[PDB]
Amino acid sequence: MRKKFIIGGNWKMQILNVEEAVSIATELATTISGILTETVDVFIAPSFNALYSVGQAIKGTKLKLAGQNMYFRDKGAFTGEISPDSLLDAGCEYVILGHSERRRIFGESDAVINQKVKKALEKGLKPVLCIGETAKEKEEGHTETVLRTQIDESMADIPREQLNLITIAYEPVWAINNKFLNPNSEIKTATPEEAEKNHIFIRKLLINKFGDEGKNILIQYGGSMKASNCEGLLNIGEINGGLIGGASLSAEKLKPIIEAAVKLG
Amino acid sequence: RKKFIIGGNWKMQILNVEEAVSIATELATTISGILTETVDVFIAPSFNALYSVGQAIKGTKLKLAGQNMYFRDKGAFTGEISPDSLLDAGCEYVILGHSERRRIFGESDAVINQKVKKALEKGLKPVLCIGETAKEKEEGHTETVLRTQIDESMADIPREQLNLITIAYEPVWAINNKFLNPNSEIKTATPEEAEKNHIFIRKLLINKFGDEGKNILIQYGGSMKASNCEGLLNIGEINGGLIGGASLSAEKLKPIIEAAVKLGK
Repeated sequence: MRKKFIIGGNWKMQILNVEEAVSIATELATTISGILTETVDVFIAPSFNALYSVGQAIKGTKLKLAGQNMYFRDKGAFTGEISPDSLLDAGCEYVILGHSERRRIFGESDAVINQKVKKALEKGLKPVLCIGETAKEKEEGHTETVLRTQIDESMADIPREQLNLITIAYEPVWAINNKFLNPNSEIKTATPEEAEKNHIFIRKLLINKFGDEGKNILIQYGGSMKASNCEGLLNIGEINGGLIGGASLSAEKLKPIIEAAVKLG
Repeated sequence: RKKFIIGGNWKMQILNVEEAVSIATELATTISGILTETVDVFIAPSFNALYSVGQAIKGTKLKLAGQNMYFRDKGAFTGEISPDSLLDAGCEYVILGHSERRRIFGESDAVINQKVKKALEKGLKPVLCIGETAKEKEEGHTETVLRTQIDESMADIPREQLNLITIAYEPVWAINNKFLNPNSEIKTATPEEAEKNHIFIRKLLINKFGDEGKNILIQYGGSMKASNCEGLLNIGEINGGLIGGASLSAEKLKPIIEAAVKLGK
């Protein structure tokens, strides 16, 4: 009956050397060992170059490993792409898919992301499927249309018996202070009130499409989450974790977030 | 003595780190006994294996390459790999603008241009790939496509960094793939076509860069295997090969390396 949380750390392209990634990952695994995390899963997503060495270093700990992306085929002539099998080889248990940077900077479509989600489930990877609308989309009244389109098309044709492996992360891309992502629009403050609104909307969509299996899909908040605001956000009913950016780059920054999730479970 | 660079692009064909290390170790041993004074050999494993392969082949004659990278050192780029991560793994080369990146994953010349300049700033040797599709070739746009790729991918490169660049010409038009070449007859590539394109590329490089442009080696990036490598390497303006399937084993790659050595005496 206790609230479950997944705290995911997306290291993006911030940790460059394998030695540093392993050092941070080991320090985080050491820190969370003592925290009573029966109701809270914690993963980090290092860059591809460090996955294998990090997985070696944190094997047997409570810290889980994720890829930041993957291709939707197992092997072939895809220069620069990473196979789901390579994630598994490194010990990954999760994979982030459809992150707003993949969608909006690198042009990954819902159809491409849908293929990757289905592949991850086939491979036994737990996909963290990210969705979210830009400032122009929100200001022009398309928040609901965009999020529905992304759910419908990124999760097209998923076997219902595989749905329990899926986590959704909502990204309020409209709130990112980046004129590339949000060229011609005001950049508004991501409030907890907005976050609750969006998470309730996503829950209703998941219920409508999938019924009971849909109630069970955890929705991480993917806006900015740090020590100073994590308790307010994680206490919102339909927020069941966080996909964390800068605050996941050290155990010192991430520990208060994990502590808040544990307190609330 | 004619110089050659023989580059193995493993694409997404080798999934596990252990297999990547075993093949790389076998290849480093294979070439240790071959007199390769005028022939540089590199392999480009996938990102997950770079660090381990770099460890296994440190101090051998086998050089290491990345298949791609981003054009910033660090930042919020989920799924991207920094040039610093390539350097951390021991990479000396990086493949940039490979046809799969351009044509499947939509990398523009402006993006590839930033990657090339970044690679040079970092001291990496870029292998800049160019090439036209079957539609472009059939419409008579081969020269316009290659010139556009050369002008825009190489824009603003400092003349004194230019000796680090290798060009690889890809006859994408010959690739038996309807996604790349949807509405055109797919023709098999010939050495005579290869020579024509390589000579044209040489002319453009001398027109742009004078004597520095004569020195830029041009790899052939079409299908090169034991059975046809000697004929191709034998062509004046072909100074190596960017090798796909035949670089996945020492047995398949050694006769290409041996042909280049024979032609480099």
